[PDB]
Amino acid sequence: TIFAETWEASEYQYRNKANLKTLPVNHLGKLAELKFDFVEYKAHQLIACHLYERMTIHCMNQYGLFKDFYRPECLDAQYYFKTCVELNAAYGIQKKFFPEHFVGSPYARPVPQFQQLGL
Amino acid sequence: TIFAETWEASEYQYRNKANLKTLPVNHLGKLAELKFDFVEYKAHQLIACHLYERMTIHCMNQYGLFKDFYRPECLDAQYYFKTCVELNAAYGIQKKFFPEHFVGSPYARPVPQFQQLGL
Amino acid sequence: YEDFVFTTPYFQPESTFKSVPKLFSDILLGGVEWVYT
Amino acid sequence: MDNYFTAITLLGLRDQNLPPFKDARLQRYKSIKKMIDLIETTTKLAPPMPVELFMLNPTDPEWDDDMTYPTITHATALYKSSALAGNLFLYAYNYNNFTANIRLRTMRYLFPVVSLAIFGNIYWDYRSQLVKVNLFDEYIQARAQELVKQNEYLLEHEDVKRYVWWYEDLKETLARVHRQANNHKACDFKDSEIILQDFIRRYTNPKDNLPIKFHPQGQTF
Amino acid sequence: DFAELLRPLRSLSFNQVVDRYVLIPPNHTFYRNWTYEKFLGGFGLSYLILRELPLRNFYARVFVMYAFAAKVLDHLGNPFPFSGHGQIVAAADRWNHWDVRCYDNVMKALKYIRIPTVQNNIPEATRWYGRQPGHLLRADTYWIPNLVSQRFAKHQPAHWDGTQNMPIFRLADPKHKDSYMVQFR
Amino acid sequence: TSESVLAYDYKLWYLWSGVSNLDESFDMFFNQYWALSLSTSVFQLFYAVILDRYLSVLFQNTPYTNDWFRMMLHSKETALIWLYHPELSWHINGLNQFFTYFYGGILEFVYFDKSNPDMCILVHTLWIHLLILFLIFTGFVTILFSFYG
Amino acid sequence: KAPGQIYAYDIHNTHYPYVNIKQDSQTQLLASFRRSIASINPFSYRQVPSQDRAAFGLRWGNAWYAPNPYPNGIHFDRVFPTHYDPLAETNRTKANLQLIKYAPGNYSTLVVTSEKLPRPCIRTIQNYRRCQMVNGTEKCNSEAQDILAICPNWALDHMKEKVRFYTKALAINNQTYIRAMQVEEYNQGRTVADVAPKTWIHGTRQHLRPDTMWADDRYTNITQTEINEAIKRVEARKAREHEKKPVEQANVNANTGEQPVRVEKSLYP
Amino acid sequence: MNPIQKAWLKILEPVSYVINEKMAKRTGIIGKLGRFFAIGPREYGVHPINRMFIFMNRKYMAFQAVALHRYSFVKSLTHNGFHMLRVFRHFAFVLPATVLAGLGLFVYWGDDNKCYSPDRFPYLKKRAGDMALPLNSLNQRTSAHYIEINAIYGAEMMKRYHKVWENIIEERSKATDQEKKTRYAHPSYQYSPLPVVSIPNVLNPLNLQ
Amino acid sequence: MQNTTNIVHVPVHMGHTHYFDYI
Amino acid sequence: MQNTTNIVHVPVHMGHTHYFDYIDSFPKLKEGPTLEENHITNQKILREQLISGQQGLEQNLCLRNCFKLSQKRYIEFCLDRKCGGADFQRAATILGYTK
Amino acid sequence: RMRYLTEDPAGDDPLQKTKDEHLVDLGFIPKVFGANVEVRKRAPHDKYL
Amino acid sequence: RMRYLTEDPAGDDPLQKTKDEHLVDLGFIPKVFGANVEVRKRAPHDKYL
Ligand SMILES: CCCCCCCCCCCCCCCCCC(=O)OC[C@H](COP(=O)([O-])OCC(O)COP(=O)([O-])OC[C@@H](COC(=O)CCCCCCCCCCCCCCCCC)OC(=O)CCCCCCCCCCCCCCCCC)OC(=O)CCCCCCCCCCCCCCCCC
Ligand SMILES: CCCCCCCCCCCCCCCCCC(=O)OC[C@H](COP(=O)([O-])OCC(O)COP(=O)([O-])OC[C@@H](COC(=O)CCCCCCCCCCCCCCCCC)OC(=O)CCCCCCCCCCCCCCCCC)OC(=O)CCCCCCCCCCCCCCCCC
Ligand SMILES: CCCCCCCCCCCCCCCCCC(=O)OC[C@H](COP(=O)([O-])OCC(O)COP(=O)([O-])OC[C@@H](COC(=O)CCCCCCCCCCCCCCCCC)OC(=O)CCCCCCCCCCCCCCCCC)OC(=O)CCCCCCCCCCCCCCCCC
Ligand SMILES: CCCCCCCCCCCCCCCCCC(=O)OC[C@H](COP(=O)([O-])OCC(O)COP(=O)([O-])OC[C@@H](COC(=O)CCCCCCCCCCCCCCCCC)OC(=O)CCCCCCCCCCCCCCCCC)OC(=O)CCCCCCCCCCCCCCCCC
Ligand SMILES: COC1=C(OC)C(=O)C(C/C=C(\C)CC/C=C(\C)CC/C=C(\C)CC/C=C(\C)CC/C=C(\C)CC/C=C(/C)CC/C=C(\C)CCC=C(C)C)=C(C)C1=O
Ligand SMILES: CCCCCCCC/C=C/CCCCCCCC(=O)OC[C@H](COP(=O)(O)OCCN)OC(=O)CCCCCCC/C=C/CCCCCCCC
Repeated sequence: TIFAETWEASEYQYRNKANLKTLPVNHLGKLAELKFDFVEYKAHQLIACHLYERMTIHCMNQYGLFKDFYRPECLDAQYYFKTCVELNAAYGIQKKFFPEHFVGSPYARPVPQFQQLGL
Repeated sequence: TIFAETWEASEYQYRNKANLKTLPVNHLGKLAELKFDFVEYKAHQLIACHLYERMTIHCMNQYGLFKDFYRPECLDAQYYFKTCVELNAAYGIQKKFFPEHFVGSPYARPVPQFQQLGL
Repeated sequence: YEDFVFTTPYFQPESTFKSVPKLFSDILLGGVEWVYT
Repeated sequence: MDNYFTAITLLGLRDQNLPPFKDARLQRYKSIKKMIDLIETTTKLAPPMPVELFMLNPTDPEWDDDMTYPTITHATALYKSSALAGNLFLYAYNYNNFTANIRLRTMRYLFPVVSLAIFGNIYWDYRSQLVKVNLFDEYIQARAQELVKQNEYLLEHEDVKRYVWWYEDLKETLARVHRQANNHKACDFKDSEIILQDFIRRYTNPKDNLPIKFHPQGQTF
Repeated sequence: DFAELLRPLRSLSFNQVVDRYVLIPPNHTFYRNWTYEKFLGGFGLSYLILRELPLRNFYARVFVMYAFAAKVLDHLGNPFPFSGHGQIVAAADRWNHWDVRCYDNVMKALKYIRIPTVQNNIPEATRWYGRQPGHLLRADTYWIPNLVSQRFAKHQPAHWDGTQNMPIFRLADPKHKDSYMVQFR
Repeated sequence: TSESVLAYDYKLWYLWSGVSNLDESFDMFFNQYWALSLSTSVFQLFYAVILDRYLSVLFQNTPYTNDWFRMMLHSKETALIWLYHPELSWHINGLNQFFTYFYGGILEFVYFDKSNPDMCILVHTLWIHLLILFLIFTGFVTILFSFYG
Repeated sequence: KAPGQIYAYDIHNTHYPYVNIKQDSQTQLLASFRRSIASINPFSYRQVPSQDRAAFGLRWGNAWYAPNPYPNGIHFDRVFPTHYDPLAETNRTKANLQLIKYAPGNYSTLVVTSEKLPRPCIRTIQNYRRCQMVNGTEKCNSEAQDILAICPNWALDHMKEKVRFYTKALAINNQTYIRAMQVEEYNQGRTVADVAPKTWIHGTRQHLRPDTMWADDRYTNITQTEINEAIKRVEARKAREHEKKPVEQANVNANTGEQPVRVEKSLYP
Repeated sequence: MNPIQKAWLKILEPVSYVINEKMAKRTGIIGKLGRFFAIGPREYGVHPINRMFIFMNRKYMAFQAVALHRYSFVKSLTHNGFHMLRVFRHFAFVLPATVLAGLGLFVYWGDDNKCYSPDRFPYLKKRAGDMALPLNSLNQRTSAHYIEINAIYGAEMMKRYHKVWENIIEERSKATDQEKKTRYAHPSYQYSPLPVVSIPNVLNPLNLQ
Repeated sequence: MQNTTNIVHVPVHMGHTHYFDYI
Repeated sequence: MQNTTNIVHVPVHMGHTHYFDYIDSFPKLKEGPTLEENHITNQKILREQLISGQQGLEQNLCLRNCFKLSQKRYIEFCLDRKCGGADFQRAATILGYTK
Repeated sequence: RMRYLTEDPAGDDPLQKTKDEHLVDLGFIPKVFGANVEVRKRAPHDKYL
Repeated sequence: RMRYLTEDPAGDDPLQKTKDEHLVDLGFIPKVFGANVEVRKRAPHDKYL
């Protein structure tokens, strides 16, 4: 689990595997696509996957779930939120049980002890 | 060291590296290119690198080392003999201290003990 | 040894006479791939 | 197939011929298996000698200069000389025009100034190259002698004597080795095993966990 | 005949042998490659005299030049330009590559044919040495900003600090702030 | 990189054949002690062990054991010293192990190329190059800057 | 300040030995003629190198000579499988683009080499050993950390693996020691005192007869009568030795769908 | 026809007699062969390279005459000779300087002729067999001092080892079998005499000094 | 390493025929 | 695995400029003294070393060369043979190799 | 049966597998086992081919 | 200094290194160590770059 608003982009990249995905920060530009009026505090936009969640609620309050919520600005927020929590759950588990897969871990490329050098 | 006349070619090919050279048997065809008469027993032609050695001797007896030994049939025998013992010396060392490099060795891809499978 | 220390575990000389029957394994330079067209 | 010359010698191929039948011919190959393990072990008991004897230590800070080899570019100097000669032919081939036509006076007047500057660059570079080459040749010879007089004493160390005595013992030992029979069995070198074992027992302790002990200046191959 | 090869060594002592054949006084001023220049340059000089043959028929000289080209192509190989290189077998002596013995990468390229492994990659040591950036001159007339800016630049003395790696120029790395305009392909 | 290129060039090959007594690639020690081992002698087996140790020395082409850096008993210059002091094979095999253990890397197996290529730096090759470009430039003039007709 | 000459110049005493490997009359006659005029011939090329002048290699007619590459079965097909056999032809046929590509290193051998560790990593190792032999191991922690920090990781892996290799070779050499120093059943209780005063020559053909009938004149005076009598005596001894025969064992490689054992092959098919 | 063709004639004078008089008219094939390799004035014997130079020499020279024949920048400064207002007088000596610089067109052709090539990267590739190298190859280099000084050092030290090696072999020859098998031997070794045999003491098997 | 590389554990005999390669 | 992949252990800052990718700066980079300042600073050290650091030098140089040998037994031989019977620990204290 | 017994060399990337240097720091010291040199690979019954 | 501290991932091929299963069968049981997580890579003095 991430206990902050920010995370080093390299700490979630693979060292011995091809990097085909990143774990980007929340896309704040999607918040300005909502045409209606809403109140959002800047203190909630950086934490992972939450901004997409609040946007989904705003869209489900202004519109409903039938024939009015089906507009591009609102469906992309629902998709980003559903996708952000799925990737973060997978990266979080991979961080818990496979920390040696990521850059920055000392077990990705273990440094030998001095007794292993024969000096 | 090889204690026989015949060796399995696969036993001298690498398992985890590209195979760019083989350890071929003696080229008996080069023995028919000597124009002069000579006596050779079939019991000495299979042992590694010895045929090229005897041929070099036959050519150094008929001819010498100056202006008459310098013909293609005699220089290729001397070059083959010198090259055969160098390659066989390296393969023999590699077989002694790096047996895991070759096909057929049980250490190239070790089979695990049943205690390591968790059953 | 000669003013030099080389740390190694206790050597087992019994491993010298380890019965290792040779097994057949042939390498085929030129074989099959995963997919074909 | 390592130890080629050793094996060919033990089989007797230097004086006789192998049996023409595979049964005995193959037994004769397997008969030297013991002797190869012995002669290989003897070759790994050589004592050490100072590495700084016929080889300067390449890790010494004196060699951090990473100096290059100064050369003379003969082919470059010859081409530019032939190209300059080509200009003199172009002037000669067109002498009447450059000399009598006033529209080409500037070339007639300044052609030799440009030619001298071209020659100067050619000869300057060749001359400078030649000087640097001589400074390099005379330094490596002078500095080589200073290092010799400095490390001559290493040949007085007793380890040089210990090294030569081991080499002679191996010579006398292998000279005594002999084929005792021609039954195509390991017993054909029955007495030679005792001779070589005495040699190995003379520079090792068989009743140890590792009779052959590792040291960085030892034998592995 | 094996004893005839050692004739000049029996009349000499070991110190005389070393001083004779081993300790040859260094002299790197000779034009060693003149042997190759004379031989191969003779083809061109020979063509000068051969192109003036008094053979009357034009197609008979076509045959002569076809034979002369065959003599050259045994060494040059490919008749088209910018296609390949000629092939000359030369003698092996202690002065082969004498002025490049100091460079390590030249030795590896000429001598070693490395065996690719399953993890198909260049050795990490070779990759690491390859990233230590080389030195690239600042002088550049190919980029028009430097063609203008370097006319007002002041060349100041670079006082030697005791090293052999003083980056008094730019570095041959694509990510260098003074070499990003250079295309590394 | 992008630099000057020639139209026609020659590549030399300093081949280490080992069969030519005309150059320094001739292994005088190997051929003498080999022929010496063919004749019946009391040291006949000793000379064989020597030759086998000499081949294990050629097999170790390390920075401290190679002809490129002109090391003793590995370069063409010091090939004759083997004839006088064949006992130094053990000193070499040990020396290379000392520097390899402390100041060297992993012992890797590679194929040692005996063919030693080298581009011959010639004068007449650039003359041929200029002539070819001179023909190319004249065609540019013959086709586009010819006003004689 | 005379140029230096190599040892090969004193064997031939000339720089112009017109050595051509092509054994055709036209070639060897022209070489003998060219070999005689090399002193006053402008079209003369050297084949013996010197300090002042390089040289050419061995000549093959108008072209150059190089030995046939040592047979190598490795090849790469382009259009169809050729089944290249390096032992089926004397000289290796040229490689056609649409037929075959041969393995690299026409003239190459197998050697073992090692990379040279970085200079700064070497200096940290020298300082550790120096502080070790002077101040002891327990007072070299700072010098040990400099190694782990300054030496790049690819070097620490090499250093780590060198120890495992030499540990492996150390065992492989001691196992040979054990097999070599093992006392066989035919040498139990025998010491240097039971050794004979013999040298290598005493096991050669002059002193020790080989196991062949025509090595010397031992059996040259034997008649058919003496043979028939000997055939009767050997058969007599076989009346007591043929009584025993090893029993037939089971075939470990009976199942064809099982990895067979690389058992020693029979002498004859 | 030129002098070099006439020189061939005096050398080939007897050869011409054999082909043109005897072979060129004998009969059959010997005639067709002799009339084909006849000797005489060259058909289409012109040399286009010579002509290419003559044409380009003349065309470039006519340009030199124009570029070099300019009114002086110095004389136009006084406003007293032929030039009062010349707003581009500072361009008068550009073409002359550009033509005089053309004399170095071939002297300085290519990179190797403008500098000391052994200090440049392309030289390393040519000596490596026209092979691609990493750009930092000029820096990864072992000292040339060590290579040459060590090459001399090893030999000067071997001449001194040869003398030490002889004194050791001599002192050992006068040693007893017991001394040469226990000195420098392992402490745990117990000496047991071996049967005496005849083994010569030969310094060099090859009859060398 | 060669792409068409396979390790087989049981014996096989290959045909020595031109233009074809098979067991 | 991307071929142009590199693992860096020090911070780098990449320029966000169109058509170009490069390292424009290094975080917390301090500009040290100029080449001329270091030149003047070094000359003061070399000048003192030339005037007051040349007596008794021949002995210290021999000690330094002896300690550049491979094995310890060869160092003691060098000290006793070349340096006039010096002691290993006493010479190491002069050279500054002792703790 | 031959293709069932036709394997490829080198297996998979060991770097994608659990490290022994990591298990130590996690609290489990792995035990080093030797290679099983006595097993012979064989094909199953035809029904499983 | 940055390129001195610029390494590549995965190092060299592990299958080309000495195996632990082979040392056990040779008579040497290897000991398992832990990762050295406390060392920080640093570049040497400028003269060595
Ligand atoms: C398949 C590809 C093959 C490629 C390889 C082969 C290439 C072949 C191309 C050959 C083209 C060049 C010709 C080379 C010579 C071959 C013989 C020849 O010329 O053709 C037959 C030629 C006949 O011409 P033709 O084409 O048959 O028809 C005639 C035309 O119809 C009408 O007659 P014309 O007189 O009006 O026409 C003149 C004719 C022929 O004119 C000539 O006579 C050619 C003269 C060439 C120069 C020779 C001297 C060069 C300097 C020598 C320095 C010696 C250094 C060593 C000193 C000793 C110490 C080591 O054409 C030319 O001039 C061609 C010149 C081409 C340009 C050469 C200069 C270009 C320089 C540009 C830079 C390039 C740098 C490389 C240059 C390398 C030079 C070494 O024979 C003669 O002309 C006989 C001349 C007899 C009297 C000559 C007396 C000596 C004169 C010496 C020069 C004196 C001037 C000052 C020199 C000062 C030097 C310091
Ligand atoms: C008073 C009147 C005179 C009375 C005396 C009459 C008697 C005179 C003869 C005796 C005196 C001769 C003086 C020189 C000593 C030569 C002795 C000798 O044995 O030489 C044999 C000489 C060399 O033997 P080689 O070792 O086999 O080398 C030739 C191989 O081809 C080489 O093969 P490679 O692959 O090993 O090498 C390739 C070669 C490149 O070789 C080739 O490309 C040629 C390949 C042949 C053409 C390809 C088609 C194959 C044809 C085969 C069938 C030919 C049959 C011919 C049979 C002729 C029998 C003799 O490139 C090089 O290796 C380096 C060559 C460049 C080095 C520098 C050359 C300097 C020459 C100095 C010239 C000085 C004279 C001025 C020249 C003229 C000025 C206008 O063979 C020749 O006969 C060469 C013929 C070349 C034609 C010469 C035409 C000019 C002659 C000038 C005569 C004097 C001035 C005349 C003025 C006119 C009014 C009088
Ligand atoms: C739709 C139909 C159309 C389709 C057509 C077909 C399509 C094309 C198919 C292509 C097939 C593949 C091509 C071959 C593959 C291999 C390519 C290759 O590797 O090239 C690398 C090679 C590397 O060069 P690069 O990478 O381009 O540049 C890097 C370096 O700059 C290069 O080295 P650098 O830096 O050392 O050079 C410095 C520079 C130094 O230059 C200077 O500093 C100043 C310039 C001085 C010029 C002086 C000229 C030399 C003679 C002067 C003597 C007279 C003096 C007059 C007064 C001078 C005033 C100062 O020197 C020069 O390069 C001089 C170049 C002179 C060229 C002439 C000037 C006019 C421009 C060319 C116009 C004609 C071509 C356009 C055709 C358009 C047709 C539609 O490329 C070449 O430069 C060579 C060009 C030729 C390659 C093709 C050869 C094909 C083989 C068969 C033809 C053989 C020629 C026979 C001609 C016979 C005529 C009858
Ligand atoms: C000791 C040895 C024994 C000696 C004793 C024997 C004595 C016998 C002597 C016999 C003959 C001697 C020949 C000379 C006497 C001539 C008397 C006469 O009546 O002739 C009239 C004669 C009649 O005209 P013509 O016959 O119809 O045609 C004459 C020419 O063919 C073409 O005529 P043109 O007028 O068309 O040529 C013009 C050309 C003439 O060529 C030159 O003279 C080169 C001029 C370069 C210097 C320009 C000075 C600019 C003012 C700068 C002020 C500060 C100066 C500080 C200098 C410090 C130096 C480090 O100058 C130009 O190109 C004008 C444009 C200038 C460039 C445009 C931009 C200028 C401003 C740039 C400012 C940059 C500043 C940036 C930063 C500033 C911050 C403060 O005109 C002449 O002047 C003849 C000159 C012949 C060439 C002489 C030089 C030969 C080259 C020798 C090698 C170089 C050594 C000298 C280098 C000097 C310093 C660079
Ligand atoms: C001075 O003012 C100027 C002019 O005058 C107005 C110009 O014309 C020009 C224009 C220049 C030109 C049109 C010439 C351009 C020439 C170019 C581009 C190069 C020409 C290249 C060739 C013709 C090919 C030559 C090939 C070779 C030399 C290679 C093979 C070697 C050959 C053929 C010669 C052998 C070499 C030797 C060293 C031996 C020399 C032999 C002799 C001297 C024998 C001579 C024999 C006789 C009988 C005279 C300029 C630039 C100029 O500045
Ligand atoms: C009238 C003279 C006109 C000459 C042309 C005018 C311009 C002159 C420019 C002069 C520039 C001088 C700069 C120095 C260039 C260096 C040349 C060079 O290095 O040559 C070296 C080298 C010396 O050999 P080494 O002993 O190994 O080297 C020792 C070094 N001390 O010289 C050579 O390469 C030999 C070849 C010289 C040039 C070619 C000779 C042939 C000339 C062809 C024309 C002659 C035709 C007649 C020949 C007669 C044949 C029977």
